[PDB]
Amino acid sequence: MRECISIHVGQAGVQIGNACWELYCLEHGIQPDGQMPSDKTIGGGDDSFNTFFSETGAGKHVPRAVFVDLEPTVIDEVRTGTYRQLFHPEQLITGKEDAANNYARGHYTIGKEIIDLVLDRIRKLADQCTGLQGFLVFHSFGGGTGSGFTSLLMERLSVDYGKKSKLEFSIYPAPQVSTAVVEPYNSILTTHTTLEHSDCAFMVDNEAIYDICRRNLDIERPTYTNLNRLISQIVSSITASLRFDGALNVDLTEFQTNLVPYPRIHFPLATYAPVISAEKAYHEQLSVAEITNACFEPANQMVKCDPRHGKYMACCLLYRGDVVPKDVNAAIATIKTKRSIQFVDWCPTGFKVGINYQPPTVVPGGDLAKVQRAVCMLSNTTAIAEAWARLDHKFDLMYAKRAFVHWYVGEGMEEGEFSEAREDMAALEKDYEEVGVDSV
Amino acid sequence: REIVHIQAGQCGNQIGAKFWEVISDEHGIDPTGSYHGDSDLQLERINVYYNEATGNKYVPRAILVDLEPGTMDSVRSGPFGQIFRPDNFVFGQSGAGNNWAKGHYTEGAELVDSVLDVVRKESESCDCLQGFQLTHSLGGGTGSGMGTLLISKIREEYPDRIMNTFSVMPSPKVSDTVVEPYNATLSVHQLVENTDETYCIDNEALYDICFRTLKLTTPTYGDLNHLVSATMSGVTTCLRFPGQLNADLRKLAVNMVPFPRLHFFMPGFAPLTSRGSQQYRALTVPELTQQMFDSKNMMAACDPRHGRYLTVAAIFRGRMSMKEVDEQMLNVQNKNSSYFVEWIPNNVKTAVCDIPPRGLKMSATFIGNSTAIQELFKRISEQFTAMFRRKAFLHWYTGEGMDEMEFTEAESNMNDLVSEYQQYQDA
Ligand SMILES: Nc1nc2c(ncn2[C@@H]2O[C@H](COP(=O)(O)OP(=O)(O)OP(=O)(O)O)[C@@H](O)[C@H]2O)c(=O)[nH]1
Ligand SMILES: Nc1nc2c(ncn2[C@@H]2O[C@H](COP(=O)(O)OP(=O)(O)O)[C@@H](O)[C@H]2O)c(=O)[nH]1
Ligand SMILES: [Ca+2]
Ligand SMILES: [Mg+2]
Ligand SMILES: [Mg+2]
Repeated sequence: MRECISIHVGQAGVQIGNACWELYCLEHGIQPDGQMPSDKTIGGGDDSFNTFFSETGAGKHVPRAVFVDLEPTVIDEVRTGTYRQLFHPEQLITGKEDAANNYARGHYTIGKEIIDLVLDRIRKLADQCTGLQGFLVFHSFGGGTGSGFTSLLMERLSVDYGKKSKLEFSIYPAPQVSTAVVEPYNSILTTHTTLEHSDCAFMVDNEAIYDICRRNLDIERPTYTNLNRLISQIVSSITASLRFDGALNVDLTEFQTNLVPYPRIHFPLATYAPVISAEKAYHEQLSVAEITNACFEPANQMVKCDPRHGKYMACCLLYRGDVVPKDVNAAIATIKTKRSIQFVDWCPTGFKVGINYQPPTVVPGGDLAKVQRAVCMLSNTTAIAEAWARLDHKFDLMYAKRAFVHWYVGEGMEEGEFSEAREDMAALEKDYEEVGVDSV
Repeated sequence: REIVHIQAGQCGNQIGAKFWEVISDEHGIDPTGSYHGDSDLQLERINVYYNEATGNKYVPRAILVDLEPGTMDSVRSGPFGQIFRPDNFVFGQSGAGNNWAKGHYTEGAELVDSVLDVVRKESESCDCLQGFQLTHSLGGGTGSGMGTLLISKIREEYPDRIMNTFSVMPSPKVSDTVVEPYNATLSVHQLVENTDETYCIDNEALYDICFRTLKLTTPTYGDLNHLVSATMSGVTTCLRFPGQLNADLRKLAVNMVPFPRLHFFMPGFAPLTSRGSQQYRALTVPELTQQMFDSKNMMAACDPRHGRYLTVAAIFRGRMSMKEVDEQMLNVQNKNSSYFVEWIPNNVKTAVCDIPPRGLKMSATFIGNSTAIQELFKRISEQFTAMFRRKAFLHWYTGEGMDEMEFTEAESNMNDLVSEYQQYQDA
């Protein structure tokens, strides 16, 4: 059992969903029509990949996923795309009018019209579960749906499913691909509203991903397609422990124990390696030591920040492919005597390690080289607060003049919600500061 | 005098299975449950651990417990997986998430009654039940949290029976999660009150032995469990084979425990060997005696020279000169008499058993009640305090209904235990 239900909200959530589920299918040998030849138990099973796929009597493996967007044109492409047979039509939910980069419309005006239908379809997946573990929620910070509707959904999910675990993959805005001037507003509002209702959230800085595509894959002007294929690899690495089995395999929930010292401190920093082109990977093998050392190059992080100027509260290494503990231990011992790695004084310094022997996979016609071994580091660093600081500053610049605020007030919101949300962010920045101070 | 065995959680079931594997071979019992041995010594007291079944089949008096089916499914498909009574497999589905509270108060409380039904069913078959032995870790959720819950409830229903445990202590050198010191401290509190005998099996010591002594660059849990199964076989030898000394769990307790709370033992073993690595040279008796007393052979990462022995039980196995044994045993005490308390006369007792373990022509198992064990609890207390002073990772516990006060009490009681051990070190 231990089923996980994925919920993809808004354009960013949906399109990243497309990348992830395409990638999962290739990893598990699932065809676009949903058939899986290697799977001999027809109509059901207790295998590890069943945490993410349900099975029909006809042998179809169906994603435990819901796609939601307040406008139809993004999900329509799924309905008519390569993997359209993969999803039951009821898993793909669309309204007629989007939130127009407005949190208020996503949470209230437009969102309230479809929220009940969404919860009903989610309920239908959950009742098929024999032991539901929790939810994985994909969304942008900047969009009106990604911000507004997500926070509404997360609130409602806490009511309907109690303390059942809820994880986030949140797309943090970058100006190179930004769509709205008000994305700082939407970011602060959804972060404030979802904070109590999320157990663990993996932020993905679009600029971090943008830079990696430019620097490591030599993509002059990365598209969402370039970004999402890279993002899906990090997501795959994180969910791999749920979808595969193995002796040295460590469940994501075990890492979670280490990553979250306090409820509000639940934002791990992700760092992935190797990201390399076919051209460069040719006749060049990246060893365990090399990819592990790459995890401490800030250029490889999913979020722009400097952990070297912060303190660690946890360090997890999630390997996949040709990797054995001996090489990991050797690589770690080398790194600790050469990197700027400093822990807070109230936490142990040991690195927690997981290994999935299933090697990395790449999507056809993709920019990433196929490698024998990869690693995703999940660390809890005070430095990730830098991402909050940058967003909060941009928020302050506009809110001081109340720029664009009338678009929110016009949809029923009050200025008190802005100030309340900003105060919570200030407390959160202070929290990350407090945990880094030495004990008395 | 029957013993009821219980194994709880991942660690508990993994060493528990290995234990039944090892002693089944010693008693000539195959995975089918059939006897195929050449000595009658093997069957004389086989009733202590095994129930007799149809076709003269022997079935372990063992109860397997976990809050998830993973590890127990591995046991059932393991080497001697079929020997176990299938009805004695009692498992939940939710797991404990390395959380003491989940094992003790919520998830485990839901399952514990089912376990006690099996314990009770086994106990009434017993002609004269002497007690229980539990195998578990203290660093996780099930074995630590639910295991101590089981102990408390067994004591309620069998308050005049002996409770014994093999308790694996957590170590940062071999660590799954950061909250192991929390789980362990809460568990030690339970153990101090509700067991008569606890074998402290330190993962720190097991790691160091594998690395420093056995020259294993990167030891696994499988390697660590080679040492545990070897130790467990030895400390139960006097219970499984005919003899006059420490033959039941109560007489062992009366000889090993001068004060009720001070019942945490350091196990030792010689010769130390790694898996597969064949030994060709049999140790002399002086060598066995010297090694079994050396810190490098202790299964608890404590320096015995930093404390004093209250009581000692030693068991030599194999074909040897019992006169040479008594000579060497007397020499250790007479050469290092300072490390034995003078106010317990003749506190070292020795047994001998003709049957050696598998692969060795002779061996010695050590069971010491030393005040030096405080170093183990002090170590846990320091790791506990480092996090607790900032109330770090506590939300995992308060979320299951626990209050901070309960941590404070557990902390205080373990520090009391430490000071009690210190009291007799300077007597
Ligand atoms: N990485 C990545 N980011 C995306 C993608 N699509 C949109 N974004 C980012 O998401 C933010 C805009 O939010 P959207 O998800 O597009 O808007 P929405 O969720 O549909 O909400 P609406 O306003 O109602 O349309 C911008 O910062 C974009 O850069 C994508 O496919 N991949
Ligand atoms: N010696 C040994 N220790 C183990 C084993 N498995 C887990 N541990 C230790 O026990 C603690 C984890 O507890 P675990 O048994 O996995 O939790 P549980 O399944 O909820 O009871 C850690 O300190 C581990 O180092 C094992 O097979 N052998
Ligand atoms: Ca199947
Ligand atoms: Mg949209
Ligand atoms: Mg475990």
